Amino acid sequence: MPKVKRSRKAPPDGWELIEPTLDELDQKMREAETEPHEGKRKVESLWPIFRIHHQKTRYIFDLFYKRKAISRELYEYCIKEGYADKNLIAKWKKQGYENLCCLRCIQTRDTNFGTNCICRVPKSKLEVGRIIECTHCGCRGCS
Amino acid sequence: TYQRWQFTLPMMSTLYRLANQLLTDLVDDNYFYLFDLKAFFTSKALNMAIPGGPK
Amino acid sequence: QKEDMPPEHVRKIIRDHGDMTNRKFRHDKRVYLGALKYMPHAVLKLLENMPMPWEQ
Amino acid sequence: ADFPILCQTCLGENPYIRMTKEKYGKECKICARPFTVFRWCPGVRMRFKKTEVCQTCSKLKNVCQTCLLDLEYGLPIQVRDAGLSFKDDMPKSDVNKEYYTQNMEREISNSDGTRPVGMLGKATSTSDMLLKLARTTPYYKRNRPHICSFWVKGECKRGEECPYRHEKPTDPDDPLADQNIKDRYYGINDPVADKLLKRASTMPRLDPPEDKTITTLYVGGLGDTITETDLRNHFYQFGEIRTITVVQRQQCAFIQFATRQAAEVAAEKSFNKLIVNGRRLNVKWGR
Amino acid sequence: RWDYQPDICKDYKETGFCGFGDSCKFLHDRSDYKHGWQIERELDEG
RNA sequence: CGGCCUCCGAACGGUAAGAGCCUAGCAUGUAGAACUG
Ligand SMILES: [Zn+2]
Ligand SMILES: [Zn+2]
Ligand SMILES: [Zn+2]
Ligand SMILES: [Zn+2]
Repeated sequence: MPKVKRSRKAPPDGWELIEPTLDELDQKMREAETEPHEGKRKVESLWPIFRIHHQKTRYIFDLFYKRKAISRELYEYCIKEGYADKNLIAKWKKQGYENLCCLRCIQTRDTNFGTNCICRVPKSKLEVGRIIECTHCGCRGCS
Repeated sequence: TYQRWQFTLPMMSTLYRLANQLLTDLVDDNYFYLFDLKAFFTSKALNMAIPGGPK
Repeated sequence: QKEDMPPEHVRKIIRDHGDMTNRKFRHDKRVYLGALKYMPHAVLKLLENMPMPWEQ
Repeated sequence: ADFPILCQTCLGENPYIRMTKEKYGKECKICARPFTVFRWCPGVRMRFKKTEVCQTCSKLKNVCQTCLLDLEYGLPIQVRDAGLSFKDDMPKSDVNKEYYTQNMEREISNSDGTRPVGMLGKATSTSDMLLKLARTTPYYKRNRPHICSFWVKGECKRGEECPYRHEKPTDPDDPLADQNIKDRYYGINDPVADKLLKRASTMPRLDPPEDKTITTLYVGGLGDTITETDLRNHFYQFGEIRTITVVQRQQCAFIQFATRQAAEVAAEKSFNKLIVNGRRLNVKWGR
Repeated sequence: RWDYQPDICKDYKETGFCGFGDSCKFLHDRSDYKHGWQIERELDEG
């Protein structure tokens, strides 16, 4: 019923206090997944999914790095079991990329002219304040 | 990438013992005297047939 | 580089489309069709990685 | 292609234009066959345009491959043609049109890529009628989006990102609403073109008098920067003048002519637009 | 599977007469009778 | 001291051809859009 656990090895011992958060995030990922596209499909259909993914992996990003309320080996188990996002994290660790919404929002090949989304340009350089909707995530100025 | 393995002789002898069933209990090739690829090539060319070989 | 995704992404697209009857998609119709030329690649790929009965 | 062919309005404003190319992208609704498609970012939050006719389908009539209006003046093709008095025989039926397009591309292959083919040059006497119906500034309302049918019923729940201008939709009772692109290209009953006809028919032009022996022409609004020899050089080699009265007590003039058709040429071409040293004169036939 | 189209020489069945006679590679049969799918569909719609 | 062991099934050729007729689909998703002394 959870993301059934493959490694067969016992999770290290900080799992029990991220336990209910992870479980709940999985349940609402399931619900927002089976959710019907009544005008919320098409371009915005996956707008919710990356939301839940970034949500979870940000949670773990705090609980290992900004609090140090968790063991290295636990958090390793919890990436290898597919909750977190090792690459998203190894970028989040950068200087200008603290809130990068979806790891596709900086894929330079994903766009015809060879750029990123305007989702990445800081709003001060824009000065136009027109609501910015990166199609992929729907996100609103991650940077 | 999962290539180029190196193994320990304990490992190897245990494995050998474990795959003992799907294996040949032969030590050399003097078994396959008139029963090898080249003998078969000659047969095929001469339209002769070894007792237990292909045609 | 090109980077991986959450599985739920594709899973959502695919259970979304289902069997392309809903007038919503209506263009992946023709792209779906054109994808037929490679269906014998998908099958060889799938079948050569099958799970080897000691693993679940 | 090398690049598109469209007016400034359709072409853009920023100094650096960005357009993406796809070879054999879609079908010219004129040549009917595959064309190249170049897609240009028109303006800030303004609808991205794309090339919408074969470059040969363009060099045929010398119009805009996106904006659809002529490239010299910029009025409906029906208008511009008639303003050159132009009468093209482009065939219409399916087989006839395909044969026509094929031989047309064959005949245009023998060109140098500089100017439209055929009567498009032997009709290049751009009449002041066309010059005057020609728009002056870039009517850049063209790159505003559609009517966001959601936002017309209420529904456009995407915030400000309504893909279309969330305004009041035009009552299609207007003849300026449904002009089939193919008909607009064929010069086939363009109601906007009939509007341009009514406008260029009601637009002021100089009037003719009754009797042929009224060969005195009153030019109203002279001013005291004019000379009699300057009124002459306005109306002198345009025929022969017989006399001229430069009324300084009323700031006008009167050319008695030696050829009636010469008088007509000078005056009718001069109506309110004979601008020598900047003064709006009025060419009429005097009393 | 279900082997769907029986082989009912339709010239015979409707008009009692097949031009091929003995060699008609189909079944000479004038029997009207509910098919292998007619009944399924009618019952399920019922 | 002798060993010798073919095969294997489906399609077309068989149950007319037609114009009209009428209506889903299926495709389109566009282009443009007004003026004065
Ligand atoms: Zn983005
Ligand atoms: Zn994004
Ligand atoms: Zn973002
Ligand atoms: Zn028969």
